[PDB]
Formats: sequence, C-alpha cells, structure tokens
Amino acid sequence: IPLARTVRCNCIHIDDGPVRMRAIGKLEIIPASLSCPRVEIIATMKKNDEQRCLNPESKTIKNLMKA
Amino acid sequence: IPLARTVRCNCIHIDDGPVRMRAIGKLEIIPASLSCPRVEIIATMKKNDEQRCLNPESKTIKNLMKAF
Amino acid sequence: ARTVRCNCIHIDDGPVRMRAIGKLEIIPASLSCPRVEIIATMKKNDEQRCLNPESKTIKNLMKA
Amino acid sequence: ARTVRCNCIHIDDGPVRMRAIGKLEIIPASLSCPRVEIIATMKKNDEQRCLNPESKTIKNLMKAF
Repeated sequence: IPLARTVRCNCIHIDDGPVRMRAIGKLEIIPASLSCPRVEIIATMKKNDEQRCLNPESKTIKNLMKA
Repeated sequence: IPLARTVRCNCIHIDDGPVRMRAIGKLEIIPASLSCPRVEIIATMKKNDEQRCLNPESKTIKNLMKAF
Repeated sequence: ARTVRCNCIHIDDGPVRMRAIGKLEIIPASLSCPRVEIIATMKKNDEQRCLNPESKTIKNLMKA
Repeated sequence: ARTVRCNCIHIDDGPVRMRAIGKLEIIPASLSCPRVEIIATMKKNDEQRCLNPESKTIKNLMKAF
C-alpha cells in the first residue's frame, strides 16, 4: 500500500463474468514476476479462441485453477 | 492485449471480493489515463482505514458505482 | 437544531469536461453529512472542487 | 481409421521449483486427448516441457492460498 509502481503485464483489464472448464480451451497461468508483481490467468475460450484475463484473487477462479 | 505494455497504476491487485454501501467510508474513481489505460476504483472501507481495489468492469461494481 | 459539517462549502455547476478531471471522490451521506458529496481533482492545477450529485453533467459523467 | 492428438511426447516426473517456471499452459482433458496436459515454460532458455498433472511438485506448485 504505497504509490504507483510501474509494471509490465500481459493483462490490463480483468474479465469478471465467470465460467467453467467446459468453455475454456486453454488456461494460461503466469507466476508473479519482477515485472508483473501478480499472477496472470489467461483463458482461451473455444469460442473463437477469445482470450480473457481473469482475476487470480477470485474465489471461483482459485477453485477452477486448482483442478 | 497485442503484447505487454508498460503501465503505472495505483492498483496492482484487484479485490474482486463482494460488498455494498453500508460502510465504505469512501470510493475513489480515477478515469483511464495515459499512464493507466483503465479506470481504477479504490474503496476505503468504513472500518480500519483498509483500502480495496475494485474491478471497474464488475457488474456489481458498475451498479454499486452508478448509484453514487 | 438544523446542523451540518460537510467537506464542501462550495458547489460547482459550471459543466466540466470528462477529460479535465484527474480524480473523483464519492463520500456517501452520513449522519454528519446527510448529503452525498462528490469531490473532483481537476487535472489542471490539480484543484479540488465539489460537483452537484444531482447535476446532469454529473449523472452523464457518472457513466465513468 | 482413427487418430489421437496430445501435445506431450515426454512427461517430466523430475521435481521442479516454482522459481524456474515462466508459465503453465494447462489444457483440459479433451476427446482428442483423454487427459489434461500441463506444459511448463521454464524461465531458463524458455524451455517447454510437460509435467505430470498428478505429481506433487505440481500439486503443491498448484498455488492458491
């Protein structure tokens, strides 16, 4: 809880409306790094392979992730 | 996202947890800027000075917001 | 007794550009200030001012 | 006829630290690949390799606390 930290991440906007394994093609998890002090979760929906950034801090998201 | 863009924002982690307007001492809304290309919404919970970053794209949040 | 201890002593009405604001604060009604308050930090000079919650330039603006 | 298309040819059972992982691309069990595939891209050389979905170095690495 300081000021603005300059960061470099893939995800800028984080999609909210959840889903389930059924619709998700691939799930890409990216561990926290020096450039992006947070985990990034990018799902590719079989629906036109629409890529969506999810919130790793979200309960549902956590549930879906770990199996 | 065509790639990674260098960005400078107040919010790094978005508490996509729940809430509503009991408590919430204050709610800050920072329009999208050249430095952060998406609006930030910082809530200062009535209790304990604790600050939470809310997802501006969250239906609940857009509705909690469009309620002033 | 009619009493009030709010942050705003002055309420702006002069319409303001969506892009001229740097920050916006919404402090909801309380016993100490039964009225909602919206304080904007303008980009220019970073001057803080209060906008009318009831105003359209605001209701429209509130589609942030 | 018939056909089967999994991405993995080798399954790295050897341990691995979250430290050296760039990312995981977890692919859900499909009709074409009747199991889940977890491809890791090591930080080192950006090397890709498959890890066993049912291995501990993975389950504990499956971070969420």
